[PDB]
Amino acid sequence: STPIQQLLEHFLRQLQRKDPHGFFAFPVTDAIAPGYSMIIKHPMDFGTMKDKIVANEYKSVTEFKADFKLMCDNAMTYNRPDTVYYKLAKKILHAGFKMMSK
Amino acid sequence: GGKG
Repeated sequence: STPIQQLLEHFLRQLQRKDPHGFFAFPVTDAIAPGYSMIIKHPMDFGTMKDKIVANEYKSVTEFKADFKLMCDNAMTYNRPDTVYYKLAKKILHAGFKMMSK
Repeated sequence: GGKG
């Protein structure tokens, strides 16, 4: 486990605590979100991010932050503003970037 | 719409 992986695993646990219901925990399927694979070209979720840390696939916090922002941007694109998913995505994107930029 |  490198010092960079450890940093990223710490950031991921803290980000996942902001999603207590697990809405971002695993990939969104078309069965639960009709037309999702048509609308969202580059899906992302926390479980995929955790796997990428473990695989040593992030070179920097910067590349980690981009996967987090992609996850949140996808939820704000697919879901209408007045939904629980849109609201959480907008909220945790802002609070998560602030947390990582302290 | 979306997830309902």
